Amino acid sequence: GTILLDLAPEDKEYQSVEEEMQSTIREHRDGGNAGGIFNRYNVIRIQKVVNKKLRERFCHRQKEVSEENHNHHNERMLFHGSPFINAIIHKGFDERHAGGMFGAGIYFAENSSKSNQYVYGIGGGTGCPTHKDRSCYICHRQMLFCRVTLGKSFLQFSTMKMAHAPPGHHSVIGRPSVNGLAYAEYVIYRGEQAYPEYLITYQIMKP
Ligand SMILES: Cn1ncnc1[C@H]1c2n[nH]c(=O)c3cc(F)cc(c23)N[C@@H]1c1ccc(F)cc1
Ligand SMILES: [Zn+2]
Repeated sequence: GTILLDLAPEDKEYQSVEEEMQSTIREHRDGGNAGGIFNRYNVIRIQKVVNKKLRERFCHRQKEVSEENHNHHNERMLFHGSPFINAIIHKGFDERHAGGMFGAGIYFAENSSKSNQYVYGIGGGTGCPTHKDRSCYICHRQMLFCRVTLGKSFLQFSTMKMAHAPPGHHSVIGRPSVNGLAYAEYVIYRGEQAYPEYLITYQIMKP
């Protein structure tokens, strides 16, 4: 099954992942309601996720997408927050579990703070299980930093609800715009198009 390999804080790989997590924090339109109020995280640990079966499905799909995109799979490393991270690291992403702006897909953010708004559910739900606080500064949260095969992407500023990527395409990118999205989002419609590469355990920090 799945093996988690702990990254040391002195490793350049650990440092690269933390830097991407910290530097992509942005100012949210809800004032912190969903994800909590913070300017930085406290990273507890970063683990590499190893799953032979998930890797095989991912690599198989990556080759199909590369062939349909002029031999370029076009991967991006993107964040994913979910109260179901334990199932994802064992079973992978599953599009069958997909109100989304781009329809029935699997969603990722390039801004870690956007994925953080989803760690405890839509709008943060009732927050951490122990204290029922969306802004809990004690409980450890988890998010994934994933390899996402975008292939030939379809870029949009406004909502476009679909069941699958458009013909010939492999993903949908929602870009920010005035009167549109605040931050980008990336959507795939096949679970095998993402690999949950890193598992980050963290706390948000009180300003
Ligand atoms: C609530 N939910 N369930 C599965 N995926 C999600 C959300 C989501 N989860 N996780 C992320 O990191 C994320 C990063 C984004 F840029 C954008 C996202 C998400 N939108 C998703 C969304 C929001 C409302 C909705 F009705 C359906 C889907
Ligand atoms: Zn708590």
